Amino acid sequence: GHTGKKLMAQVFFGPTYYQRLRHMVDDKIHARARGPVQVLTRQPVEGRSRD
Amino acid sequence: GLVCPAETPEGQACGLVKNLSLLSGISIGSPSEPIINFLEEWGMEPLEDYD
Amino acid sequence: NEDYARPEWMIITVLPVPPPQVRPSIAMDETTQGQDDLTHKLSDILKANINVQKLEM
RNA sequence: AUAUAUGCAUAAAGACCAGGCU
Repeated sequence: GHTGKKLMAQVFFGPTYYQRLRHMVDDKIHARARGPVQVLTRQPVEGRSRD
Repeated sequence: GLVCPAETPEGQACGLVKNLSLLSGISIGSPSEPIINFLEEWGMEPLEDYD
Repeated sequence: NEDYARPEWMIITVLPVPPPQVRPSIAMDETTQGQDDLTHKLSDILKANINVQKLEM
């Protein structure tokens, strides 16, 4: 695609069934600098949603 | 032919969780009195007179 | 050890009571505040002790 | 001598159970 030149090796090419899984990067990215802490141990809480 | 040889979970449930085959079925239960009556009519001898 | 670990101290005659930091107050639903397992156990122990005293007298 | 108070602009549920993810 970049230069328009022929590829030296031929490519296997055809339709194939693919399915989308319920594992999305935007639902798994997590970061924390400072937030809520546990009442007992005063340590950061557990859970991406709970920061 | 009774459970799927390929489908099974991974981890602590590997091999302990099975899936029924497409043609598989489960027995419901039938009375045994007609069976005993047929056997007795067809010459079955009881255990009382067993020599 | 004479100074640190005396054998008769192995038998309990007085019970320490930890501060509420060890057993933080819990709230089952909003305004109502529950108690931890340690709080209930200490309450039961104190109830048993006062029962012992009141039945001994 | 003052004058009533008639007021409140953030608190952090945690422990268990089940099902999945690599």
